[PDB]
Amino acid sequence: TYKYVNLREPSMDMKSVTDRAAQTLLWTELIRGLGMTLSYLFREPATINYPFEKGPLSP
Amino acid sequence: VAAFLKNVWAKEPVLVASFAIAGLAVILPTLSPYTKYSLMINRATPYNYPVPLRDDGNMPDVPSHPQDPQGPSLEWLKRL
Repeated sequence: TYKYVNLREPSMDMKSVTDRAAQTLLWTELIRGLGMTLSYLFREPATINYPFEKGPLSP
Repeated sequence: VAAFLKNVWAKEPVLVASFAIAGLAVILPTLSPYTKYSLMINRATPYNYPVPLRDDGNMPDVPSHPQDPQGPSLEWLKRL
């Protein structure tokens, strides 16, 4: 069937521009999003120590 | 012209904020009385040596004693 993605007209009123004005000017974007999704560093590194450890196979 | 501030602040929100800092910066030094306190201090900073003068008859004011109430009062700042 259908789906129309990335197809949405803007708000264009008094208050909702302040959500798009604080975004560009003071960067509430790009740090709450992209500075937190990188860190996300505390997870365990899934590395195989190849001369000692070995991975799975199949019969 | 009332939406002209609302069809450019939702269109190019960079230089709009510049003109607001172009404003509110020229006007206010002519407004608050905290200025001319800037002038009274910046003149009352002694760089050079205050050389005394010669008496002849008068004496309108200011005898030789420095700790006498003979000159002005800039000592409001220490009380400020």
